[PDB]
Amino acid sequence: SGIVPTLQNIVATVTLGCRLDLKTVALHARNAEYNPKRFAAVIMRIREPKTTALIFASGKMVVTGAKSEDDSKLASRKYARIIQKIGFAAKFTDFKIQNIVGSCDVKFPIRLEGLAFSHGTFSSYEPELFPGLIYRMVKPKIVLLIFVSGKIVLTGAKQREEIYQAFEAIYPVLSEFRKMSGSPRNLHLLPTTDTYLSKVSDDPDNL
DNA sequence: GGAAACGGTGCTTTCTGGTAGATATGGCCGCAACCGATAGTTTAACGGAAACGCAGGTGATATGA
Repeated sequence: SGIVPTLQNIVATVTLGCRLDLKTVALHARNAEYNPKRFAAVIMRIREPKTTALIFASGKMVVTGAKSEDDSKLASRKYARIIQKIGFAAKFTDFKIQNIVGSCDVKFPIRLEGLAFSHGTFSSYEPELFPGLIYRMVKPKIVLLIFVSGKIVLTGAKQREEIYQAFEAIYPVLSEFRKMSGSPRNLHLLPTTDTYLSKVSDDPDNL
C-alpha cells in the first residue's frame, strides 16, 4: 500500500468538427508516416511531450505515450494547432482519455495458482503459454495483471483515483499469499485529474 | 162429356266447310365434356446477401521463451 502506483501510458482522443483531406495534412507535419498499401492514416510523433499521435480524414485524432494528464490535453491542443496552421478549421471538441496504463511492485513473490483458486470469480489463469495472471475487478471496473515477481500492472481506467483504489483493494489479497510498508497514508495523496487538466488551456479559442 | 184428325211452328238433327291446332320430318345453332397445357408449391443442394469474426498503422507494462 506504501508503493504508490506510477502511470506508464495515458491514451486519449479529440474530435476536430470538420471533415478534412488527410493527404493535405500529410504535406506539412515535420514527422509523418503514411502508406495506403498498409493503412489509410498518418502516424505523427512529437519531441515534447514525447507523444505519438494519429489523424483521420473524418475529423478525429488519437494521442498515445503521454506520461501525464497534462501531456494528453497539451499534445492534443498542439496537434490541433498544427492542423489550424494548415487549410482546416479543426474545432477542438470531445476531449477524452479512453484508457490509462499504470504499474506498481509489492516486493514479495505471488503464488498465481493460489490467487486463481481462491478468487476464481474474478481471476483468470490459463495454461502457461504466458506467465502472468489476469484479474477482472468489477466495482470500480479495472483490469489487473499479476506477476510472480511482485510487479503488478493496471488498465481499463479513465479516472486517476480508481487506479490507486484498485491497487489498495488487492494489496491485502496479495499480502495473504505470503510465507515465512503496508500503510497507504491516504487513499489518494496527489491532486485530482481535473486540478491537473485545468492547468492547460480549456477554451478552444486558446489555440 | 171427350178423343181423334192433323195444322202451327218451336226446337232439333247430320252433312259439310270453316277454324286453326297439331307434329314427323328437317337444318340450322351452341352446350356438355374430354384431353390438353400453362402456371402453381417448396425444396434437392448449393449460389447468394447480409451477417459474422480477426487482422494491421502505432505503442509496450511485466518474466519466460
